[PDB]
Amino acid sequence: KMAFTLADRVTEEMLADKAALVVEVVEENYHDAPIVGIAVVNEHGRFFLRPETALADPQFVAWLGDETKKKSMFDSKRAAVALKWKGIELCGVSFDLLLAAYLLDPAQGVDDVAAAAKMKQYEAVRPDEAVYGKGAKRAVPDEPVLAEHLVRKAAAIWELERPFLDELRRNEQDRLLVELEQPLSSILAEMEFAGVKVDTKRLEQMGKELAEQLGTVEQRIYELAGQEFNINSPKQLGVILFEKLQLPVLKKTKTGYSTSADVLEKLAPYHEIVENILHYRQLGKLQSTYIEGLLKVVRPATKKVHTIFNQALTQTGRLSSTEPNLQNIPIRLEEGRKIRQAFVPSESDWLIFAADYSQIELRVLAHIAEDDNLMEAFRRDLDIHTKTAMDIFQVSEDEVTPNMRRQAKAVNYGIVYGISDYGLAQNLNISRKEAAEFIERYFESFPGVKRYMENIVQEAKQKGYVTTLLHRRRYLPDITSRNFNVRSFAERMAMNTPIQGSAADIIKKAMIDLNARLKEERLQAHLLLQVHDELILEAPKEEMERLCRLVPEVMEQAVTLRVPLKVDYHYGSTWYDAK
DNA sequence: CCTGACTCG
DNA sequence: TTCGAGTCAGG
Repeated sequence: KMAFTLADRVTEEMLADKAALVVEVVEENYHDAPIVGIAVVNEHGRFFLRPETALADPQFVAWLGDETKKKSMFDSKRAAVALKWKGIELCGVSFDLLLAAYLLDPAQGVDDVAAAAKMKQYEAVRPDEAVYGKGAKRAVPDEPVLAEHLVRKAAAIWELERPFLDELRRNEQDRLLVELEQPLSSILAEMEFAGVKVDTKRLEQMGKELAEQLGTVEQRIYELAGQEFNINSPKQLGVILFEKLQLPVLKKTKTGYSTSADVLEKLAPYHEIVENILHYRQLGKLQSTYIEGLLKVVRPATKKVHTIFNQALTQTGRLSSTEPNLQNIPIRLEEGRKIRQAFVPSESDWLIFAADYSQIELRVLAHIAEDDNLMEAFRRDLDIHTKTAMDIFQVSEDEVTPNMRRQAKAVNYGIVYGISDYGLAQNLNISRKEAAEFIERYFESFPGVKRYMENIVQEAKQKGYVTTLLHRRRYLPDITSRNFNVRSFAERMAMNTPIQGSAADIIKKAMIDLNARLKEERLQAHLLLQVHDELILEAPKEEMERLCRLVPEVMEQAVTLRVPLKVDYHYGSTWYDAK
């Protein structure tokens, strides 16, 4: 039972200086999406307002934009961005229930108020999916029903604020919420709304040339196979490779023969077709995802793409990026890398500026493990891959070949991801006996790291969770499973999450610090993207000199570790050229 | 819808 | 039998 006022005009008591606020955007992608209703709960009552009314009411808009009028919300970024597309500013958000729930336990996958309410046994609100339905049945219900849902969500936020803040504090996560994630949410809202401009003429031309090349590679594959088939079908491909051409079966999955890139690479001594097939699938992914998929989400009038950074999704503390994902744009092979030529500045005589942390996960490892030998390598800035090579190959620096260094690189990151000798041998296509020795030698060379890996798994067993530098947590209830596979997965998460998660913490704080500096110096430069360990900005060309100093300094100084942090940077006329 | 394959950190 | 994401085509 819950009384509320279904209001048809705004009143003074609706504008109190503390309220739970709901600004409901039901489309998953909130860019330029309709606002279907509004609810306010405060000391004076519970109210529902129509958007057309309240959003045209100068007093309500003033209240929204007034920083001293504090609002508690769930997913404030969604409301903030949807409001931006209507030219309205939302300020004063002092508590975000989505982010609070996310910090308390990312595993719960909270993405509606009812799901957060569940964490505190609060049942006086329905799941969104219950009210709106799913798939083709999805629809906004009749006003009375909508109104009650929005009011119940606001009522829930109102009552849940203190219980959530109280638990965050005993978890040592209250500052993580209010000083890191909540400020970052506003910064991400700005980035999403600004968007990134795309050179569609260039993308469309690339797509036309790619179609041509696909056709050619395709026919060559059929010629080598002696038959036509669907190359994009791992099932049909498997019949061609392992039945028709009788190539060895190196791996099976639950569904059948594996045709993974790793397997096809290993088959190259048997038949040249596998190299053609790998190329074809590369080209096809470029076409389908980064040409076609990208062109579908460009807003035709402004030629911008507006990603959504999911801030409350990953288990480690990272962001993700969707519709489109701008955190997986090709870079490692030159053919794919050219896609980046189509990401351009939003203004004339602006440039793209890209700054990345060098080896942040390995530096975080050095810090947390307190390994003398690894800390000293970074403190002296020795090449960490060449150093590991000297140890795992047992040679002097002058004897380290480029291939040995590449193998050591694989050992250095593999350790951070819990690699076994099997995985390392498969990765490097080397002897498993050898791979096991690489690992044995690594741990003899970096005994602090070995101790850290043992200790963190013990900590996980004892506490039930692991923590990052800035007190993010991930629970690991499988860490004591009797099942080898299940327990092993949890142990590798114990090892890896504090590293990936602490690196996430660091770059998040850098974004907040950087944004502060940019505004302080009245620079026009602004953030466009974050890609886990790098930040991409655009700015008028005049500001490059300043950014060359400002951006890396702010990023290097974000946190102080037991080793230095290092940032590299580049700028140019497109994302491609900022290299 | 899931699986597996390509993409990034 | 190396971690964490999103999108795509095929089935």
